[PDB]
Amino acid sequence: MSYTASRQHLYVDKNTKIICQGFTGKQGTFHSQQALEYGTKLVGGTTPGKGGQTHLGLPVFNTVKEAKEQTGATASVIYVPPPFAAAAINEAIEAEIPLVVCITEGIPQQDMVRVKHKLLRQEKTRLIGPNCPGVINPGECKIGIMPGHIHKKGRIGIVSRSGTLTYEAVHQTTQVGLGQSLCVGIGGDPFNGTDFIDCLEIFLNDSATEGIILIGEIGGNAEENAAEFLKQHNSGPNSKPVVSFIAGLTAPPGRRMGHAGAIIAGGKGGAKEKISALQSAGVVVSMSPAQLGTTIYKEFEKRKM
Amino acid sequence: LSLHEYMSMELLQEAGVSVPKGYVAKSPDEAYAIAKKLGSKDVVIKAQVLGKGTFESGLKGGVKIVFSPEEAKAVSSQMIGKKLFTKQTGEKGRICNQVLVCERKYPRREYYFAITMERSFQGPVLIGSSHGGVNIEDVAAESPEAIIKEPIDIEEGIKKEQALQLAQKMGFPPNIVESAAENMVKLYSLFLKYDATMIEINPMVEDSDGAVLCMDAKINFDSNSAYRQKKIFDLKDAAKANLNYIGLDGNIGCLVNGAGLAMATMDIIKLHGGTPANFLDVGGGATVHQVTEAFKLITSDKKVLAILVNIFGCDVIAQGIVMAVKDLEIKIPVVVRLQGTRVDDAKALIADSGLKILACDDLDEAARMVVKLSEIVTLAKQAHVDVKFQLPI
Repeated sequence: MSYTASRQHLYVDKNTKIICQGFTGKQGTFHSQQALEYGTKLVGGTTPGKGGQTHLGLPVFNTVKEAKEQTGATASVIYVPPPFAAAAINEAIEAEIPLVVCITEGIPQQDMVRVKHKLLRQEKTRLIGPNCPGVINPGECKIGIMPGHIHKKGRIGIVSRSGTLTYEAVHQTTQVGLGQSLCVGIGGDPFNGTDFIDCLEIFLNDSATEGIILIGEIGGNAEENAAEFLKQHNSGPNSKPVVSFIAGLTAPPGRRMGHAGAIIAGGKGGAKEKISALQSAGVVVSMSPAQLGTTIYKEFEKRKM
Repeated sequence: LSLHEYMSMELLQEAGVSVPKGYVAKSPDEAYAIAKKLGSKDVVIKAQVLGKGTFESGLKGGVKIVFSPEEAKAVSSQMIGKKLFTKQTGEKGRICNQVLVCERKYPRREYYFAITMERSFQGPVLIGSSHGGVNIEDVAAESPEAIIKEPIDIEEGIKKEQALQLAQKMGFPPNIVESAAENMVKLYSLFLKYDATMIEINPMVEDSDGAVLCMDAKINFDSNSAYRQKKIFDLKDAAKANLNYIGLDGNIGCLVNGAGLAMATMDIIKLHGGTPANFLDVGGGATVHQVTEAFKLITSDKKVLAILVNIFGCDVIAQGIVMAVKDLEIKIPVVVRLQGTRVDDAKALIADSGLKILACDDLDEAARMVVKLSEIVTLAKQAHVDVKFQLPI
């Protein structure tokens, strides 16, 4: 049926087993070292031509299917360079890996359009990214490049299109002693595998998630789509507070702002319309990126939480 | 990447897409030569800047119709070597070192045609409208029914029936719907071959002889595909040093890692009364040379009065800033805000090792500081006095 059936694969936990596509490379080896020191079950990795070897005391496989069969992994992280990272996603989709997190930035947009064509016609594999820091369950599982030092298991679910700006929000929520329930970085590419609505459905159905922080930016309509979704599924009584920040009100139009998806073209994708849409949906939009932790704080106090 | 108008029209020439005959003049004398080679009569002069603005020489408008080679030389005199100033260029502008001297075409009917990757369709889309020759955003708001969109399956490619049906709905006369569809199919091939994010032709037109012709061509390329687009990407020093940098009209420098945090840093500066001078993303894997070239880029602008660097990681990052400040002889205030490994040792590094660098912990705090310091410098310049700062522990 619908590809939205794989939304449940976003919520990694202490039982998630991970293999690293691009295990031998410098980027894959570095972040795999950390995932072991953080306490996540990084159980293997793939590197064509090096199957059967031992990397960091762990088995190296030639293909994803060999890795999934011999390790029982339910998640995959991708560090393959941009020329081949889209094919790495396709291999994981055909291997029916439940969750695949693509950290690689710089994948050609045409490649991701093709990947999107295949991804949207299956149920088994849920894709996060590309050009994303990943997903982290604080204290249980960490898939990606986010610094787990600043995360504390708490009550706020975070979904963002940025990387370091996401860390700033995590640090703010921790400094006010609230913590995070699940942080998902959907990436800054125009064609990704997970949008805001996919994470909001998980957050609004999670008992551990009492508040939500949505961090967006210029480009696309995902923020406006999330506003309409929240206005129909998170309104009236027993609704969860959503605090947001949109970056790019000072961005010049027609210019790519680092991220491949941060662009204002044809009078569309501006940050003002996104702020206007989220506010009309009941979301409290913070004008300063330094006040998201305090905004979600006093939004909890106005409801004695 | 983006190419000059003439560089685009050359690409559609190589793909069989018919284009008005034109040649490029990089000097006023060769504009005379091209104009005489076209008939010495009706000739169009198109400025090539990377169009409805004002030049620095006083001439408003980038495209002018002249009727003699002598007039073609004189009009290009006020274009080549001069800068144009539009709303998209800000207070500054773009330099015009060449003009496109092409033939004059007399259109019967102007249409709009574009091929772009739309997120709402998750793939390529053909855009068509009978309201060509005008701005496309204004018609999308006045009469959206005039805009017709046709998605293309990325696997099966474009179908001839798709391009035919769109051409009829756009209002092409039946005798030339096929040649219009053939042009649209050729453009979709160009769209995929060069990894273009959008090919806009405004207007796609029917000739006075009845032929379908593309008068203007705007092509945007996916810079992520530069490794497999050697031909396109061969046609300031930010790109030379590989840093995502975009100069703006503000006067407060910005040095941030992460594109989202860099846009947020620009926003918080505007929120506290300042104006950001640039966008810059050093990102991950930032070596000492990156921040040195990042500082050299921001300080290459004389209007920059203060620099706020905001990095989320801390001693090794601090030593890279201290080294770049001492070599470039930076005299403007620098407010740094570092989060990560060793904040206490890095804050003592910048403080207890010489230069006048202010270290903040909070993002709002650092934003107020860099704005207030820039206003002090502004007031000192207006008062025609020099101010030297002395900073706390």
